[PDB]
Amino acid sequence: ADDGHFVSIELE
Amino acid sequence: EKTFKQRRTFEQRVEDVRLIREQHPTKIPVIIERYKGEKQLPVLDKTKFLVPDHVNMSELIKIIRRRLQLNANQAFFLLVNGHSSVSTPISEVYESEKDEDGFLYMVYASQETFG
Repeated sequence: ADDGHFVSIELE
Repeated sequence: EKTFKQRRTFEQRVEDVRLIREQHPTKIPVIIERYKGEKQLPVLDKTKFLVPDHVNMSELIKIIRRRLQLNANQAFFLLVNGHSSVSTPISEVYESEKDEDGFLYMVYASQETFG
């Protein structure tokens, strides 16, 4: 799994 | 079938939160995982999320649903430490429910009580 990266969530 | 807490040590998680809070001070660090017994929802593309600290839980839920590309008729629930309030800002959920390692853990499923 890609435990080395964060998804950056933003409002649409 | 190792979950995030099983793949990274407690120390590694504490250190990851400390640095990501220093680099991204306006963001909440959230671990989002699929319920181990889940049979009809897809798995998410990633595990670690940074959620802006002006967003609330209702907003996050719709965002995750869209990531999964679910049909309207498909049930989805997001559980923060086993509890299934939509209006709460994610900052406040974080302050209240964050883990000892500093992440906020969530589990999603097509059931609300599991299980």
